[PDB]
Amino acid sequence: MKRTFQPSTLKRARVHGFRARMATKNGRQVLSRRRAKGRKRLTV
Amino acid sequence: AAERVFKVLLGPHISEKATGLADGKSQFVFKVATDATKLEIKKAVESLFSVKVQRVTTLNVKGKTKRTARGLGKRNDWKKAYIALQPGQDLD
Amino acid sequence: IVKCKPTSAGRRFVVKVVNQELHKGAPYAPLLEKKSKSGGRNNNGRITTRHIGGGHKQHYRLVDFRRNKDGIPAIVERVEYDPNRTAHIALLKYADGERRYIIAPKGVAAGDQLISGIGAPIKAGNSMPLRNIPVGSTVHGIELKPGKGAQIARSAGASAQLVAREGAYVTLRLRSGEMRKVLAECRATLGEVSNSEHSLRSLGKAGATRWRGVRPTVRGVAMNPVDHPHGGGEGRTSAGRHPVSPWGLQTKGKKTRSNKRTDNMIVRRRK
RNA sequence: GAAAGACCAAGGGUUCCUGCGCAACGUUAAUCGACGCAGGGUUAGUCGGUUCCUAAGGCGAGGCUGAAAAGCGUAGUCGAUGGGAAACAGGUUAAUAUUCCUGUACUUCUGGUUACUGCGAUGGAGGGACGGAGAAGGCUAGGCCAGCUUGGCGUUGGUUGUCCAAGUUUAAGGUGGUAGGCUGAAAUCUUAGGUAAAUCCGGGGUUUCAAGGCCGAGAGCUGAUGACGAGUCGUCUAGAUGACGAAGUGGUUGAUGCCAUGCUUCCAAGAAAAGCUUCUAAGCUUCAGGUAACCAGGAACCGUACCCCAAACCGACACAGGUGGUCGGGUAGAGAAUACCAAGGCGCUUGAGAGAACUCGGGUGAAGGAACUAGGCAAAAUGGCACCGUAACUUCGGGAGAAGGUGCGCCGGCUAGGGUGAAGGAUUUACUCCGUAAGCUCUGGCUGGUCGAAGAUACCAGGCCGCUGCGACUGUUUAUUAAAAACACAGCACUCUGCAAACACGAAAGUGGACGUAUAGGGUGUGACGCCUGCCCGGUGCCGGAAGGUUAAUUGAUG
Repeated sequence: MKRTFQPSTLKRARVHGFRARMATKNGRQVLSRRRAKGRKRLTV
Repeated sequence: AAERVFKVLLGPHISEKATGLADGKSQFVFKVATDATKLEIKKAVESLFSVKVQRVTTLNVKGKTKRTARGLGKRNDWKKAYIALQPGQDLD
Repeated sequence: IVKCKPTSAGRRFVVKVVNQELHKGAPYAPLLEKKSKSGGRNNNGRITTRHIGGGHKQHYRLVDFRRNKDGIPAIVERVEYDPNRTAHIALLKYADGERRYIIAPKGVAAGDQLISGIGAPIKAGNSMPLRNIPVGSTVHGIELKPGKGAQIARSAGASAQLVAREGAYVTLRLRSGEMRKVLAECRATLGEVSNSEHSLRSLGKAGATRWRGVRPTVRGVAMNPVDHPHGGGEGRTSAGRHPVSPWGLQTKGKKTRSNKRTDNMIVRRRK
């Protein structure tokens, strides 16, 4: 019974990583929201 | 550098495995600085302990993670060299 | 042309076009380049043509459509199969090294031709300007712009018939039955394209389509009203609308040529 | 026991090991633990990654385009799931080992000295470099048997034997260039080509000859009078260690491994780029650079513990689930099915009783044999191999394993071969032929006898037939109540589209269609095949046609 999260660190870092977020305008403002909320991680 | 000979070697790692290995072979296990290539911890042993080194092998060690209140804390990842010498010639 | 025997239920209607003058393997490797499939998809990644997908990996063959080399005689080395055409391709060794692929005419074999400004207009395979070919002679691979290369009448067993010369232009009748004013400086090859029995073959089974890179075709009436205007209905319905594209253009008769830049070049439509 | 075994990737992140512990966690208890505390453990030129190269795709100087944000893209430069150097055996432990130790290699780089010396690019050629299927063959691992070594002599008949048990190992690499695969070879002259050149490749002409050449397993020898080895001896605390350490050979069967990126065949026509080989250009002062020899030296960084048919990953769980790839012994067997087992692993973390109804998963069942029921649902049955036989209908392939029937175990008697093998005879004198023989192994054919109720004796393993509806068939679908008659489909027809195509996605640039071109491409309906596919152009659409009425912005006469 295959589930919906099948982990891969490469697909992790390329969809949601730091450089993927800082490549686009909207991901840069994801990081500025998530830094304005004061979060410890901000890249998950 | 004239420095960096005194910064790479961080002390002899003391353990049962290091002791039996220093007795049986001529290999001495040093804790070394976490960015130290194999030849700058070969020149440092040849400079400071006055021996002839024939080989250095290295290994990064992950620091262990301890659980307590306020979460997991990690110890420092450290570095570890095995210094093979000529079969006499034990360093001090 | 061979007909397969019904030893299984899929071979019963396979009619197979077989040519033993075609060359057994190993295409001429300096005239091949890499070609990867699209899936019918855009640079937006969107499907912009339905029903493309899969198929066999194919190299693109650098077919010469221009026949630049004037006055250099080229013998025909061999005739090969081309995955990305319906015609066959002939490999031409020019008189100074220089191997090139062209579209093969009828009479495919190891003979000779020389694309030039004047030479041998009864040899199917010689390429000429349309000025100095006779009127009534069948041609193929016609340029529309001088130096653009062949564009018209180059599928398997296709040709145009040159019907009238006047001025700087020349009229030729296309396979679609429409008369086209084409320039007289632009070129054509004498003859008729090779694999003219291509239209006799029957695929035979559902999966001979899929290994051409053609994905299945689902009809409009099989869908829901959200998906197609032919859409829903209880039971089998008939698309109670007038028949229509999935994007709402009418299908069965409505003209869609709206160029208007090139209408003077077309002196008679398909009639 | 084709895993409940060993292993690699991913994912995890110390769960690994050892001391001390048992509160909590563990569906019970726990002295145990994947749990708590504290220590330790992960060693590389060769295994993986980085580094070199590129695919899909991404990003993209400038650039085109877009209210802005941005989109697309050229040069470029990222991007492996692919391509580019090379290590194997034996020891060693608490836990690492192709990493440490020992022995034996291999690859590549750097600095030297010697000698003769055309060096040089991203640029040109070459190569790398490749599909599906199907087979001969030749080997090898492995298996088995025999011999040989060591031990044994059987708690109840027998067991000094033609008996039993165990062991009978040895790698990479060097040398060899074999079975076998592909192949014309050399010299010379010339040249509108490979966007400059070229001694390279391509093209053309001339002369000589038949064997060159390039690959390529495996056997042999060497690695190796070494390591491993049942065990003996000795020391000390039932075992830890030092030295010594027997036999270590022959025959057969052999792969899904290797030759083999080979060969045959078919259409659906089967990655790029670099490393590598070669050619010159721009230049050098033709010292530099190249090419061999010899000598000395080097090969950085990162990952390595542990789990992967999982209690460590993904499922809120120590969850009957899921999770890519690799190996694969015996006997029966077609088989990797299955059954019993080997190496190896395990007793699935609540048990003890008891032996009611009922419930579940099974076993047998008198006499009936579908009376059950919506319906033979379930069950019961059939089940193999060889031989015999087999209907309608049929598109001539089928139907068909139709239907049905016979033989089957064991032990002998007589008898036909096959394959390995070789005593010796040939000469091109050796990895060669011919061909005796045993031994080993593989199939028969015919007759007997014999035991049981029963011989494909277990597991395993088709039930079949007769009318019809529907859909031609294989395929697909409502993840999680519908697998179908639904969708798809080959085939058919209509209609559009002349290329800057119709068409689609995009305020656009652009891109797909397509590096295709009317035998092509889009849309639509029908759905193999056979016979066919009738009437109607009023409505509505579509196509064409005059040119009369109407008719918009804009004009701006006149009142």
